[PDB]
Amino acid sequence: PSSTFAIPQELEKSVQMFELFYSQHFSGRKLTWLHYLCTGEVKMNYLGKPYVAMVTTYQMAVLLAFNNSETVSYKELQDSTQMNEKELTKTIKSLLDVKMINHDSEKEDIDAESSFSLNMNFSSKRTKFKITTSMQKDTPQEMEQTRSA
Amino acid sequence: MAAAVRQDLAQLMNSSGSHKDLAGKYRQILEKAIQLSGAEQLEALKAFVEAMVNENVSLVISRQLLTDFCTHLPNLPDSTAKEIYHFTLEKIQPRVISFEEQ
Amino acid sequence: AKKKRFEVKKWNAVALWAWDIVVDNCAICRNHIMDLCIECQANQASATSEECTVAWGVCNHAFHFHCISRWLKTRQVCPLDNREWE
Amino acid sequence: AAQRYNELSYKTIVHESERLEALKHALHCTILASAGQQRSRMLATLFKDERCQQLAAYGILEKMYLDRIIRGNQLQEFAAMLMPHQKATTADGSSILDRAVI
Ligand SMILES: [Zn+2]
Ligand SMILES: [Zn+2]
Ligand SMILES: [Zn+2]
Repeated sequence: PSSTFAIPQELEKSVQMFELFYSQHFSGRKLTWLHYLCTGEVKMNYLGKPYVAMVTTYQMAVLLAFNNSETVSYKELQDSTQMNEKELTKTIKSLLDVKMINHDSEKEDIDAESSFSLNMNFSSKRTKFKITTSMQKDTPQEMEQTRSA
Repeated sequence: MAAAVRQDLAQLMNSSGSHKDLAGKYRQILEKAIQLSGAEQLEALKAFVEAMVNENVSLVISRQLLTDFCTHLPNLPDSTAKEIYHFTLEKIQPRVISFEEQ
Repeated sequence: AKKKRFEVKKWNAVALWAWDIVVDNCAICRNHIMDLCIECQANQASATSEECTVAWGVCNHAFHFHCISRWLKTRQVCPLDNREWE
Repeated sequence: AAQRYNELSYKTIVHESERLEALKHALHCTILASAGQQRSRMLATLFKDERCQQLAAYGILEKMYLDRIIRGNQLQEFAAMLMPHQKATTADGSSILDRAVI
């Protein structure tokens, strides 16, 4: 089971709209839902040279927060999201350990505010090591966890 | 002209402020005006349904206030409720994935 | 300023499998829905991986012929797909 | 449908009006078609019911039981006892009832 995600319009148009045409593609080859392919590549001309890159999930919401206001408070926000918190223990461990993410405040039970900071980080701290970022844990760890299974 | 009530609720929508602004304004003003009678009742039903279409009005605010709207549902006559369910289906089927409960 | 501020990624957790079209095994007697049954041995039809002995057309309630028919003969309402038995 | 309605009329968990409702629809399924063999077995099982003697068309089931050629009189009797969708003459000449009477 995964959490409940809002899935915005671009996410909608990527997948759901696809579901429309998918009926056109396959009529009779039905759907088993898989969100995982939500794709994202950013070509941004913030600075003279369009850059194609990939980044994390939260600040996008922050960007949305910025368009509307400066902040999105966690109370209403939490009211809106309601993630299924099965995985949350592992998630919390990862978010706390990383500290690469520009966040408002990482508390144990509830993070009171999710109106995250600006682009604080670049690829690495050091060159020998102390290298590690994008957020790795979900990625190789799944089998690591799954071994029992 | 008949565009007066639509113009008033459109002026109450013309605020480019936060989601808290538009959401609080339409929660209070259309909890007032939905529970009225007549053309302002009908247009408040339509304008609350149309106010809960956004993604800036993020979805379980829309879902929760539409659960609240489905609890306010017996305050309404039947034909206005019919048109509510028509236009509300018309807003759901864009994001019916998000509003399967609705 | 604004060069990498966390917009759309590919992200994967575990979803599926095996799928959730059910689709079920002709349950009156339940040789596997790929498997050629006894009732399709004297018949020996080219049978689909979801067709043990299944014809859901107008006949619509078609399981293992004499076993679905034995569930048919003692009372003619054979209710799993709810029609007469093939 | 005859076995459906009859053995729903014999069960005792259901309301009594609903038992005799299933029973009278089993009598509808008696008269509307002509007798197949297990059908006729269920019709004679219906003939052993005092509640069917409480029904309006027990004389029709009686003439079914006594192997009687149905004349127009009791024909029109149970034709007064039908529902109008069960009175369907869908371009078959005489009705499904009446062709089965023949
Ligand atoms: Zn076999
Ligand atoms: Zn067979
Ligand atoms: Zn099969």
